[PDB]
Amino acid sequence: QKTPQIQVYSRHPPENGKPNILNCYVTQFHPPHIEIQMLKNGKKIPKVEMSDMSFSKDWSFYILAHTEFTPTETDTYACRVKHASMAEPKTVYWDR
Amino acid sequence: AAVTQSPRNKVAVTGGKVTLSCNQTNNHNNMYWYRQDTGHGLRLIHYSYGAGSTEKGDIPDGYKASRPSQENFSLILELATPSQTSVYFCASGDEGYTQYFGPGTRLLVLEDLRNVTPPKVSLFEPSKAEISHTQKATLVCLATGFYPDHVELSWWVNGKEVHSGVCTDPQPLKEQPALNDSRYSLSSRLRVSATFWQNPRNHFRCQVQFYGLSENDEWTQDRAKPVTQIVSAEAWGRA
Amino acid sequence: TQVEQSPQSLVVRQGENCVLQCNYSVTPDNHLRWFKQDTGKGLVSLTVLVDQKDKTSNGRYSATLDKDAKHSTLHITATLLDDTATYICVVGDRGSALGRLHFGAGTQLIVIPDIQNPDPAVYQLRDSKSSDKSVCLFTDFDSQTNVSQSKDSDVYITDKCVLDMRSMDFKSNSAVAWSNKSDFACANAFNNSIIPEDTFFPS
Amino acid sequence: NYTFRCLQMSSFANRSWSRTDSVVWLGDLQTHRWSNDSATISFTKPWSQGKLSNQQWEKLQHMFQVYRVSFTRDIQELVKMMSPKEDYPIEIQLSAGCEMYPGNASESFLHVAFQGKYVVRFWGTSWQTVPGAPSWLDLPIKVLNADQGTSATVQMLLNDTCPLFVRGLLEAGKSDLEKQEKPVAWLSSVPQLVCHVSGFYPKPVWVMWMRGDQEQQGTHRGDFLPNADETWYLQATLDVEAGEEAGLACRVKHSSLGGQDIILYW
Ligand SMILES: CCCCCCCCCCCCCCCCCCCCCCCCCC(=O)N[C@@H](CC[C@H]1O[C@H](CO)[C@H](O)[C@H](O)[C@H]1O)[C@H](O)[C@H](O)CCCCCCCCCCCCCC
Ligand SMILES: *[C@@H]1O[C@H](CO[C@@H]2O[C@@H](C)[C@@H](O)[C@@H](O)[C@@H]2O)[C@@H](O[C@@H]2O[C@H](CO)[C@@H](O)[C@H](O)[C@H]2NC(C)=O)[C@H](O)[C@H]1NC(C)=O
Ligand SMILES: *[C@@H]1O[C@H](CO)[C@@H](O)[C@H](O)[C@H]1NC(C)=O
Ligand SMILES: *[C@@H]1O[C@H](CO)[C@@H](O)[C@H](O)[C@H]1NC(C)=O
Repeated sequence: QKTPQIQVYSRHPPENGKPNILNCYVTQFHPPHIEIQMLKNGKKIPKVEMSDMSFSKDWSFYILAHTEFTPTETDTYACRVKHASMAEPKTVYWDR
Repeated sequence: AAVTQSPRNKVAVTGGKVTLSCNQTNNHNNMYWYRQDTGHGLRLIHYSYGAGSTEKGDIPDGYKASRPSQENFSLILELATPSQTSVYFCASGDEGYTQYFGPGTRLLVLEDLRNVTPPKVSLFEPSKAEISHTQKATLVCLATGFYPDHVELSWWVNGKEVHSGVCTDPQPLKEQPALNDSRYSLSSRLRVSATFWQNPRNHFRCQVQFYGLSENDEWTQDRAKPVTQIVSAEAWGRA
Repeated sequence: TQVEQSPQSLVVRQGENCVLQCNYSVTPDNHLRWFKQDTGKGLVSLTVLVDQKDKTSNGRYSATLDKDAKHSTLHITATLLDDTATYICVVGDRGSALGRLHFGAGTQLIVIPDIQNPDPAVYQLRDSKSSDKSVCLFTDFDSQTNVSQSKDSDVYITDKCVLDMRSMDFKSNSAVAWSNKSDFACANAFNNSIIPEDTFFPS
Repeated sequence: NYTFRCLQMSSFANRSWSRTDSVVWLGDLQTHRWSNDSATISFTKPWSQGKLSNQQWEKLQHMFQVYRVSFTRDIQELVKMMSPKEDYPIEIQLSAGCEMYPGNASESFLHVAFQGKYVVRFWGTSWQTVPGAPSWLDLPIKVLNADQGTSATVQMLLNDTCPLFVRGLLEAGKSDLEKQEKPVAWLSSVPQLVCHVSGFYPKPVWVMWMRGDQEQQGTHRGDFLPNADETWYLQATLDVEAGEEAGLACRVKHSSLGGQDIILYW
């Protein structure tokens, strides 16, 4: 087993009240079975797209999750992940 | 690259334990148990990849397997049923695609064994009229009154089996066709040169190998227990 | 099922050639093997075909495989009585132990032997241990003679069969008839058979 | 220089349940996707067929179509063969393709991983285990090498089909492969200043913190992170004592701009 790394970042410079894409990039995990959620204020976002799963030279898996989001002053976003390697789901928050 | 199977023929009752066995000294890792029924090709039941491994095949139901050694692969029927009447084939192989097959084992499972009877064998000496018309002598053999139709007829001349000039009825005939439990009769011919038969030092022998009950089978009936056995008839050549 | 043979069964006169077919849907199809099986006997391998379009031979048996058509034919040339057998088709999943074999239900062949020199006769043979008990052997008829069962339920007649005195190149058909009656006779034995006018009924 | 990768993942939970998914990379661009759910390989690029005729591809896909079924059954049986040596869950990966060099030359590879460790490769005309692999795999290898037909087919794939296919791809794919997409940059700070760079293609890029014409040596470059639109993202961090943020900028060089460095002042 190997623990997932999670990285949250926007496609464009974040600007309040303006449509953007939020990316969540999960890497370094083994085995490849994984439950990835994208969150807005701890609520599961519906329209979330997933790249095909792939792996690096070292054989560890990686997948990219993105969703459309409009960033506001009061809304918090996150990427929440379940994987065998982990007792509790790891949540990483978006931060500018 | 040989594969041995035992027994070659078995008569069993419903609900009784039957163990078919297969043996190979090839040092093959892999072995396979098949059955053959008319109008179906061979069907895999169980198989093995080595001592201690057994694997379900395509129709495993009703069958247990055992690989106690590299050499032996056994098919066990815990509670035999009539639908398990078949010819069973064993095979072995190394890493390659070729499977080397054994000679096959015929099994018959009956509701009851009450009717089992060994045959009575008679040898019929060639006609003097034939001798003098053809210069050939045909001996005839008759196994009669046996049940079920699991017999192997063989001809022996001076303690050695003859195949040349032999012909045995493809199937035995029912002597009482109107019967669900009827007994069978089976005939065979052995034709030799007149000079061969006229030799007083040639011993001729028709031999029927009957398959019936084992010594481990129960027998309530009064009459002599109809065990697997040989019945044979014999005659010497004569001028 | 995944492997089909044709014809289901066929009858030929010795000397004639025959064509047997295998058509399969197996995938993948590594190799195809044709077996010969004598009645109540074992699987003798005749040939194995391996390549996309393959041809093999073995004495009087030649065979071809086409893996696009997923089809094989087995030609027997100049048939001999011994070829009477079931012919079985098998296809292999893999070129290794990992594969499963896929069996056809066979094609049953009967080869009628050519009886060179007919000499149809009916003989009486006696029980070695018994003066009194006997059989009637109808012998040396050609392969155009039907041996039918008798009208009496207590008379027994076996169907024909051919023996081969190999060392002499000699073959003969015969049938046995007996009955559990004392007053039963051989000239009466094959009444319900249409037998040759030649038939030797001795004395 | 371009690397063509076919990446396979197969997961076997227990003796009955399994799935197999592949993706195909030419450099850092996905060319094909084949999900377990799908009967056919999907093109993720207009030019994924490369220079093959429809008939050629139909034949090539069917060969894989047959392989996936076989692979699945083979592993399943190889487990029965070793058992009780190895147990489910099982994780297989394959990495196959070739590294393309100028002219005609290339090297094809086919590496196999088991439970996240590299254990087997096809090399020459047979399968072989690699150093550090467990001995028990010798029986799997003895069996796989038994299979002449597979060998001939795999040698053709690696020696002939791969190189030809990709040389074809590089022609058809020239446009996307040589694409130039501009980076956009932005700045922020946490309790260390951060320079976000996003959208550039290709991957080669340069990002430094500067005061005038001097580099700041502490600049910690992150990893390259992908966007969904097949461009890149990277960030630079530099530790600063509070108050010293004056006169600082983030300079970014990239092939797309053509010497028009991005110059963002704080
Ligand atoms: C590969 C680079 C060029 C590709 C160019 C094409 C570009 C588009 C590709 C997009 C599709 C993406 C798919 C990516 C998948 C990765 C591809 C890797 C190459 C696969 C090579 C297969 C070649 C075909 C052969 C075939 O089908 N053979 C299978 C059946 C072969 C059967 O049929 C054939 C005729 O069709 C032959 O007659 C054979 O003789 C017969 O056996 C057989 O099942 C193979 O034996 C499976 C190979 C699996 C690899 C084994 C690795 C070892 C793992 C051991 C782990 C042990 C664990 C045990 C506990
Ligand atoms: C295919 O090529 C190999 C040699 O190429 C290597 O192995 C490939 C699978 C691939 O990984 C390449 O990039 C490698 O460079 C040939 O294998 C040689 O065959 C000869 C004769 O059969 C033998 O004496 C050598 O030992 C083999 N070489 C090695 C390194 O193992 C193979 O014959 C080629 N097959 C075809 C059909 O072209
Ligand atoms: C097998 O694995 C799958 C996936 O983990 C699971 O859902 C299924 O119920 C398992 N069943 C058995 C019988 O092992
Ligand atoms: C993957 O595909 C095969 C055949 O396409 C199927 O039998 C199997 O159930 C699939 N696995 C899953 C998890 O859907």
